[PDB]
Amino acid sequence: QFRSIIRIVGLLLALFSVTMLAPALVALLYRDGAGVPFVTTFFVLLFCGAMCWFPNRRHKSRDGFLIVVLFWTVLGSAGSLPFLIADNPNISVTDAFFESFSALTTTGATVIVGLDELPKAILFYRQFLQWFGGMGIIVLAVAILPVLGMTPRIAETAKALWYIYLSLTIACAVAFWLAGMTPFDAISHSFSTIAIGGFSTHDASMGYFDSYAINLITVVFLLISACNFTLHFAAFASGGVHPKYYWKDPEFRAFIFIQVLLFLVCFLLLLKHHSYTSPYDAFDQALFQTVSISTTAGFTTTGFADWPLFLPVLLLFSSFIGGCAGSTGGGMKVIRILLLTLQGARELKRLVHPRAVYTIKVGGSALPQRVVDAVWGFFSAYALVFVVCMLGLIATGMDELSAFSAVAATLNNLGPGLGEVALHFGDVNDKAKWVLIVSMLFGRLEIFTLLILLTPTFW
Amino acid sequence: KIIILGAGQVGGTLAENLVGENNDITIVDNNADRLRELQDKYDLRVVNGHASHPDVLHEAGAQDADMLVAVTNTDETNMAACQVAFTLFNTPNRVARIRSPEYLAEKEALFKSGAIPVDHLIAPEELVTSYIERLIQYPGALQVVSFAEQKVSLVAVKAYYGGPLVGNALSALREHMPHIDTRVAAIFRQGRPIRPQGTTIIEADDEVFFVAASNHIRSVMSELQRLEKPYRRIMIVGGGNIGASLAKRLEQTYSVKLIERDYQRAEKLSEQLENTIVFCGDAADQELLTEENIDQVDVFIALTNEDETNIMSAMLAKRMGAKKVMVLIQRGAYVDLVQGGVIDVAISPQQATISALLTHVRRADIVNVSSLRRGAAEAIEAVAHGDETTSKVVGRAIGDIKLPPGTTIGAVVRGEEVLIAHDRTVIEQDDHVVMFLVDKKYVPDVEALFQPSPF
Amino acid sequence: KIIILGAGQVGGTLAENLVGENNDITIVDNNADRLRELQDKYDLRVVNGHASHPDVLHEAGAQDADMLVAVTNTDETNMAACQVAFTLFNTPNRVARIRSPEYLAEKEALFKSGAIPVDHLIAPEELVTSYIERLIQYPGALQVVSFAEQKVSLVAVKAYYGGPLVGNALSALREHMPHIDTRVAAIFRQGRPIRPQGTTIIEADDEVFFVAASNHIRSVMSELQRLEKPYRRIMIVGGGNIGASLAKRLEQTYSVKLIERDYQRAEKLSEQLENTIVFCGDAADQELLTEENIDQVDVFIALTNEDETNIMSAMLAKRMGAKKVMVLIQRGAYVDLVQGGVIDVAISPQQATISALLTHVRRADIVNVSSLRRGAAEAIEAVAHGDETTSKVVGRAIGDIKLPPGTTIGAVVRGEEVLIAHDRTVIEQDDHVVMFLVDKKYVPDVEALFQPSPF
Amino acid sequence: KIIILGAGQVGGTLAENLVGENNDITIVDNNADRLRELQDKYDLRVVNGHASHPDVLHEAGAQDADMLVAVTNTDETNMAACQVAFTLFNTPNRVARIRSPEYLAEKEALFKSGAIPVDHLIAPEELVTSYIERLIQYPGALQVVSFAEQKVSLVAVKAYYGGPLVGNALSALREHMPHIDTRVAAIFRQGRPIRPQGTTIIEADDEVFFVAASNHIRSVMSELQRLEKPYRRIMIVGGGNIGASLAKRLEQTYSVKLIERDYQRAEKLSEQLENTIVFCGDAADQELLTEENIDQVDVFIALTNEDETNIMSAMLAKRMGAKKVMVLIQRGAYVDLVQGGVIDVAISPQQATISALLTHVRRADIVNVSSLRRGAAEAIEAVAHGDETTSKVVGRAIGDIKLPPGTTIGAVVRGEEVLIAHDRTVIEQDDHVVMFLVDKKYVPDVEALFQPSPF
Ligand SMILES: Nc1ncnc2c1ncn2[C@@H]1O[C@H](COP(=O)(O)OP(=O)(O)O)[C@@H](O)[C@H]1O
Ligand SMILES: Nc1ncnc2c1ncn2[C@@H]1O[C@H](COP(=O)(O)OP(=O)(O)O)[C@@H](O)[C@H]1O
Ligand SMILES: Nc1ncnc2c1ncn2[C@@H]1O[C@H](COP(=O)(O)OP(=O)(O)O)[C@@H](O)[C@H]1O
Repeated sequence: QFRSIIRIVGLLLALFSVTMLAPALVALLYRDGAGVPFVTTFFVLLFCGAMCWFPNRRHKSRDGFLIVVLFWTVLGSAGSLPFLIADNPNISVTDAFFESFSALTTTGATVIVGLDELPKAILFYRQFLQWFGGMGIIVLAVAILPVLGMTPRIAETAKALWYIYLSLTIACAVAFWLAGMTPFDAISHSFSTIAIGGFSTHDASMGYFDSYAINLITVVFLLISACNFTLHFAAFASGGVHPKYYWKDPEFRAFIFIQVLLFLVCFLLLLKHHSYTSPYDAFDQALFQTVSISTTAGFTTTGFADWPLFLPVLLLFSSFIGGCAGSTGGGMKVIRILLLTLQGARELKRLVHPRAVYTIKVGGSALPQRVVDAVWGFFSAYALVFVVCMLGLIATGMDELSAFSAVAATLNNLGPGLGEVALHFGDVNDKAKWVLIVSMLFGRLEIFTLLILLTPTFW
Repeated sequence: KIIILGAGQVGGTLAENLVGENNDITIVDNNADRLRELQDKYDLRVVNGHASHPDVLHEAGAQDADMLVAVTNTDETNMAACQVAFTLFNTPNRVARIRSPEYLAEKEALFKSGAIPVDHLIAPEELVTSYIERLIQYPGALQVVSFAEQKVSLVAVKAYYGGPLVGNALSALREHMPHIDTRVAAIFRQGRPIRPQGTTIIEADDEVFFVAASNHIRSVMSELQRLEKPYRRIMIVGGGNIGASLAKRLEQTYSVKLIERDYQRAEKLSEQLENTIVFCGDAADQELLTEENIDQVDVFIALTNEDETNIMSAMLAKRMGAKKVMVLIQRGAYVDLVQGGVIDVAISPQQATISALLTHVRRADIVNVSSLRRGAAEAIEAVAHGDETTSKVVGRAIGDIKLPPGTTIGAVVRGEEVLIAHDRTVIEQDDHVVMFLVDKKYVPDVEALFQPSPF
Repeated sequence: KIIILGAGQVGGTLAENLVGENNDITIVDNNADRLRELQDKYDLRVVNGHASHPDVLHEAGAQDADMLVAVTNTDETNMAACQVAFTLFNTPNRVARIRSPEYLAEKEALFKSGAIPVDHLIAPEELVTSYIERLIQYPGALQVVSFAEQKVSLVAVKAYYGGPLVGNALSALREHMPHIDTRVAAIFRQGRPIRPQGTTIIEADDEVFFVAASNHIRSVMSELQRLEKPYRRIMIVGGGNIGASLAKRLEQTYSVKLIERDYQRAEKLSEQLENTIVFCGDAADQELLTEENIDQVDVFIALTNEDETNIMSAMLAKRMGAKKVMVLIQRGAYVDLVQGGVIDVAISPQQATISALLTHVRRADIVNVSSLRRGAAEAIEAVAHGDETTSKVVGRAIGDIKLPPGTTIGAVVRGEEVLIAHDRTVIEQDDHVVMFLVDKKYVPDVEALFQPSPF
Repeated sequence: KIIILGAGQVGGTLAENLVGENNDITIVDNNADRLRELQDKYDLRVVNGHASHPDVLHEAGAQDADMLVAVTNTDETNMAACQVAFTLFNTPNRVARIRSPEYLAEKEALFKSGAIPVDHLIAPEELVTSYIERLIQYPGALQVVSFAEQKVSLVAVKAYYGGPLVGNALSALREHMPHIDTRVAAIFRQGRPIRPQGTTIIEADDEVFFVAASNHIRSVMSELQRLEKPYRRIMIVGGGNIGASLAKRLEQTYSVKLIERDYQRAEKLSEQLENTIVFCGDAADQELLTEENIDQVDVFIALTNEDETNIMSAMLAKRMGAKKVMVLIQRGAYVDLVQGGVIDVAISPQQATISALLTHVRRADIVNVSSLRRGAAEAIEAVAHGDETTSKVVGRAIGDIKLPPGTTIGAVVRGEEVLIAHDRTVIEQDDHVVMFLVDKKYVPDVEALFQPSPF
């Protein structure tokens, strides 16, 4: 049903033009600069939305894929205008599309250096893009269940999620400012610590202030934000119904198991090498770096200077097993890994007792073979996209090991990959920068929503 | 806030109608296939549980949630559910669906207020049977739909060769009852529609659609009942509870021959049914119908389990000489397709219950709310919302509205008074307009016409 | 006045033991099964028509008519069934069956309030399982029945190799509890009975019959529970509503392997049943049983629909190495025939309730009142009627009575006290004497022995 | 290189006894279940395909198949397949299975002369199964098995109360035919074995096993036929394709009462069957058997589809008074367990065909080869391989062999002569020894006795 979509695309980037005012208001609040680009982009986008809101009075499965693909592509290209117009960070069109997509696609990747000495309006709009894509991620993931992903109301949960998503970012900006954080930096870092983005207004994501409390609070609200928000709904609906409503969800149990194991192995390894002089410091930095990278957030508190290269490599692989399915996160949500383990156990039991009926039981209920087949179709598509992205970056002359790290960082919706891409995506080849944008789009779209568009059988 | 028990097949359609302003619906279906289908309807919340168990009931019960509509396939379970509900949680608006019917005989004894069963209103599937009887009572009554809480009623009648409609110009029909204010919506002839005004009603099965207040409709249909020669012989082809109960209710006034495919069912019927010649054969074979005076039967009613068997047997009995043909269609895709000309009327039992229960609904009150029909035509009941100029249609005159093609305004219900649409009339705020489309793909265009400038 | 209702899986059997009251008995089943079967195998009354329409119920009378039995497969119908009777017909003593069991879960707070409709008295057919659980405990406890209002209890125990009974002479069993006054009735060995005083119990599947006061039985069975190592492996071959709920009740304490032939049912079980390994195959093929450690299973329970499949599969699991074998027999002719030695215990859902209820039922005092078991054996509770000399047996001593062959008197109940009837049998007896036959075809002669000279 | 083409039930058993000994095996799975079990075993080559599309045949046999075995459920397809084998990819020693009676009766002579090349054997699974009639013909013929190539035959007879064998000492039976050289292998009494020499056979019904040359067996069985009073009345509880044709074959000489559960089948039988009173009821209910003189019937034949129904009905007719009881067991696991004690003879039609074909055509030479039978006993036909001292058993005397417990040597076949085994006899290399085990779990040890010193 082609040509009935432009109406929504126009109304959507009109909403995004309206979203442009809040950072513009912050620009007029204190005039660091960049006020003109914001207003210019607002008008250009509302005008484009009206041009695309002319085919009206037209409304009638294959369309929804092209809806969400444009909800990320169109909105990223719309968000790529403020960087294009402004003067203080004068960056190429490619770096602008990159920064806009990564801000919106929740991948913490950045291509602008000198964030500290930058107009407070722009580096606010960056965190606001992360917060926006946080809502987009949460709303889309829980409000569209055709691919991957008692039944309550549609809209009442569409607003209960927004209520959790705001009662969290408020309490987190509050705890940050209570820990000695600029209220500006507190809002800008709650926009990005709940959306699991990985962005900061400083070149050192979480090294600008080394307060222990800031690290522990970021860890806490990362664990809170990686958990299935449908499960927080159980803590929201009719108040605090249980404090162990969480522990029933075996996805939560596997998530805490993974986080604790990866933590204590990173801590023991960080002590075998005496990488930090004080174990009270090694504990902090280990827990924070595991919770940051395992949760595909992208925050960094250290430069890996004394760290043995194994620990950053382990964190990159840990990024593969990201957040839970019902929350912001990277690819291969902890539930697909719990399913993989459970199926290995099932196949083991089908060898001792062959003529027995075993079914993949998650939290007491059995799973239809369509879902369990989809989880492994997803593993296959993920792998066969990873390899193509890596070979694409390598083809453009990018460093190979660095290519594999940049791919595993972007397809995982993890902003920083170790290697040549340790703290900036600046000197990356330009074609590799476009292929990287494609990779982050893949990682957000769960490798299926976008690949289908490429398939000939679709068209 | 409404709770229903969509254990029965019908419930889903009722759920579709109810959704709207200040309405919250909960489905307590026994199993999830029907659930997946029903879930697609927008703005719904479903819980999976047995109908009558207190766990689901407590969710309903703890907050009274206004009306509880207990519609279930099994009657004893529906009654037990409605009672466990009330005497656990009061739920004073409770309703029940019993296809008992024997219980319907003693409904004044067990059900009355203060008793343990605690049933307030009973909705049965018997109405389709009564509706079919009404269809057989009026010789040319192809269809009736009701708008604005039964204030205005649209009727679709058929002109049979030798009837009183045949050969008479529409102006003579208008002059035969000078005290009746009716408005002919459209006239379908040989499948194609026609603009009707002062025109001779061609005998080839012209279908005429009246739109008027229910008092006038009840008068013109009774007059057509008096004029048209009543049907004498009637034939039915299914053995079910509907075929049986319809033969029972009709046999006293007409000569009924019933057909059955299950020999044991035929044997069990012939005992129960007196004055009804009960046969044993497929509704398909001509060798039985011709052998049974198919050329002389007046109305051929098909109440088989299978819809396609109804359609085909009745399409064969229409060719062989039946005057009026009726079927029982359980698939809306079929009823929108076959009810045209070759099959005089298809009776969806879901819409058969809904029309009766929905008529009581205080108001549909949606920018466009349609009543599903034979096809490919539609009759909707638009509501005029908006200020004098913020809406396309409020404050202006009927002759000045740019209605979609084939769209004909039939009547306007203002408050509690009904006036039939002359081109002079002007539409006001919150006025119900009863309309008639000839091509239903223009339903959205009418909504856009009635949708004001968005706030 | 007694009524029961149709159709009744068990109810028919509830209609044979309960007819012993002098007052009028009536049984009305559902339709032909109740009438035809009912008339042919039954004695004084009945009835017809589907349930639960009120028209069939008034035949019960309900003018201070004392007994109402609502035997029903489905609960939701049963509650309404009993209610229509009370409201329309007002029957005073009401009883009900609920297998909901969520209602069975909440009925102790709901039904013990008086608000509930009409069925305070309850009877569940699915609480026979608890008896299977008792059988799984108290290892080697084949059966127990109670006479004289549960005053005296006969018990049939099995001696397993490695148990505490092997090798020990009956005198050592008598000395192990010098405070228990029990009476060894008979000992069946390889099917043939044996004189038991002072003999060494042969380990291979000896069946020993105790008769003692309920306190003594409750103490010796707990002592045997303490000595014998409890069961740890249980295998079930039925997916039925009984098998499932038994697996639920057992899975937490034992390791359960369950078998089903219908794949979809097996899948539904593996979803519902946690900690229970649920299989998909015939209970007949050895290629699955041997492959699944049939030689190591402790208790093999057969709960299939068909009795012959239970009997054959369980005789095969008995041959292969199962220690205790249990089956579900729906035909008393089978339980009287196959179940000795090869099949340790069959759970007749009819006799499982009947044995307890008849004992609790008044008065059960006739010249002969028979509680029947498996085999040619018999356990009777004869009543000595007549004056000091008008009866063959009153006032005289058991050693002087010409009792039939193999017949052994176990205990004598007067009032509230029980005597073991050792030697001379000093007695008061107007009063109730508990006996034990080895061949039950001598039941009438004992009636003749206790029947006084007819006037 | 032998090819077997069977989707039928019997072929699987034909895949173990006759193939795998010094020859290559190929089977046709026909896209069925049986192919999976043999493939799991892994000593087999199989091709899946329709019988007989040339594509399957060409791989199966391409003018090099040698022996052909066509086993099919349906006759017309089996015939077309057997001829397709000849004309295309011509094969030799082809065989067909025609279960249809009409073709079998009119086989002469165009079908084998003939355009359809159904060369040589035409094995019908029915006429060989009507050997059940011969079991009624020879009263007290619980079983007969054939060793070597129909040279020495073991027979299991039963001594009935009132028969001619009761009370007579085994030495008198041995002296009653001084010209018959037979050897009683073992004697089962009340389930326990006994050493048989000069011991009076107890009336309670013993099972005596003869082992002798076929001439002696044919003479002693005819003499026992003369002595035992023939069975006048026969009863059958299966309305199947076997039961019908058995009633036809028996009705002329005996009074046959047949039972069926499907009314329409019973009616079709009562039409087809003359002189045979055909009933309509379950083989389980006593109210029909007692009503039909079950206490006076001689032979109770159970030919139901279900094995467990046969077993249970026949255990009930045995309890009620039937002299000889026979069942139709389609599950090898059941027949061993049930055949011993309360079912006089169980006739698995698979072993019924196998025994005839295997004993006739195939000379079993697989070290110790065995015949499946009744009870825990086994009867094997070991082959003595090795020189005077490399083997444990060649060259030595029977009295000096350390045979497993219960193992009794019955006869020794030397080439073309048969010897009744004595402890003083000498064993020669490559001589067939016909044996008899009482407990078959010692079958493997006998293999160790006959296995020569490994090279
Ligand atoms: N080809 C046929 N011709 C006539 N009657 C038919 C034919 N096929 C089915 N029927 C009737 O339809 C009945 C099934 O109707 P159904 O709607 O299932 O019954 P119910 O009224 O209980 O819902 C069958 O019992 C049979 O009598
Ligand atoms: N060997 C077997 N033969 C037949 N049925 C079996 C066997 N093993 C298990 N079953 C199962 O027994 C179950 C019957 O349980 P039950 O609840 O009595 O049936 P129903 O619900 O019809 O009463 C069915 O699942 C049946 O498949
Ligand atoms: N309980 C029973 N009592 C008597 N006959 C039975 C019983 N159950 C099944 N039968 C009979 O079993 C027979 C089926 O065998 P048949 O049709 O010859 O081939 P198949 O064994 O393949 O069905 C039928 O005659 C059926 O009536």
